[PDB]
Amino acid sequence: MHFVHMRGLPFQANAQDIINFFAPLKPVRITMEYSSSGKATGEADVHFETHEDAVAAMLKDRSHVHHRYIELFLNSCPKGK
Repeated sequence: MHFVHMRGLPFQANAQDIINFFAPLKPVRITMEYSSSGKATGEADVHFETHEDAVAAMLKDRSHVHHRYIELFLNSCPKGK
């Protein structure tokens, strides 16, 4: 329903780094991607309680996690409903 896709996270980043990234917005669920070799890709799905929280979270676009800038993509209530 209401999630933000992340791209470009540092390899060493944890779910708590994702939580601090969107703070004070509190994700309800975090999903992290791993490659065929079991290594993190830097991509993650962050689920929010409401559409408004997922929309607010988008202001964090191009902000950083350590040295890496993060690319965000909104997956919440599209205009082609």
